Amino acid sequence: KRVDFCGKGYHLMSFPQSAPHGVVFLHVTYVPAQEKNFTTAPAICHDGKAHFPREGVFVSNGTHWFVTQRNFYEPQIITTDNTFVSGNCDVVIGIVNN
Amino acid sequence: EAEVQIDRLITGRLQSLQTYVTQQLIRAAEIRASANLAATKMSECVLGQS
Amino acid sequence: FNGLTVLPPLLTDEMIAQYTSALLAGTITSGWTFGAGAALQIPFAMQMAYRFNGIGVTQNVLYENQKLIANQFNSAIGKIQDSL
Ligand SMILES: *[C@@H]1O[C@H](CO)[C@@H](O[C@@H]2O[C@H](CO)[C@@H](O)[C@H](O)[C@H]2NC(C)=O)[C@H](O)[C@H]1NC(C)=O
Ligand SMILES: *[C@@H]1O[C@H](CO)[C@@H](O[C@@H]2O[C@H](CO)[C@@H](O)[C@H](O)[C@H]2NC(C)=O)[C@H](O)[C@H]1NC(C)=O
Repeated sequence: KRVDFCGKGYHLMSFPQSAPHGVVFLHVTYVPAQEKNFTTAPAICHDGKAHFPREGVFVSNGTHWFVTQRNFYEPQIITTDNTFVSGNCDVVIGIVNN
Repeated sequence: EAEVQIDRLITGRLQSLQTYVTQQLIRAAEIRASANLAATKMSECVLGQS
Repeated sequence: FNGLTVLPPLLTDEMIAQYTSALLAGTITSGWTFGAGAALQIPFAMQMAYRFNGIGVTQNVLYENQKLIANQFNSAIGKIQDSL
């Protein structure tokens, strides 16, 4: 889990090899690319209550709001199963109604 | 006899220089170890969370 | 001199300061993704939210106590500057 210990990026696995007076490692690493840009928000106020994501983050492409994980782009409709509620929202900065 | 005297001076200064070089090597090894530790700390605690 | 000499270092202090500023701006703006691939922008709120979520405390706390945390951090940095 310690970043940049073995490899360069997220780590998966390794293979050892022999040598005359040493050892050779072949680290197999995972690296993302082909990024996109979206408009975010920290939480959603609905019916006076603040909803937060269980895991991931809220995103939007301009017209609809989705929840996605943090290392890949897969959209899911917002429901009451992947979000949790915590009190009423009057002090959170950045809320957006939906 | 100047050659005898010069031999005395040369041998004395040779031992002095050897001692200095050995001390330098030891200190350099220690500093290299500390630098490696610092590099690990910078690569781990900065670019991520520990 | 008198027999000995001191050579100059390869890297001058300005380049060192430039490197440190680069690292620090990168870690403020992008978080930790810039250590793996290309840096991605991320607002400074939902980066501290992730960092709290890492250590067990849920992310409700940060978004409900932001001003107190800001004041704590500013006061701490002022105190360390004065102590130094
Ligand atoms: C943002 O993405 C959503 C998800 O696809 C888009 O919503 C769909 O848009 C298509 C357009 O052909 C419609 O046929 C679907 O009915 C829409 N789905 C829903 C649930 O409304 C949305 O159009 C995208 N917005 C932008 C600006 O590209
Ligand atoms: C999200 O929409 C709701 C519903 O309109 C907003 O709630 C009201 O917004 C009006 C417009 O300013 C206020 O005068 C009312 O006091 C709000 N509350 C109620 C109970 O009517 C809410 O303000 C919107 N959120 C944002 C960030 O604009």
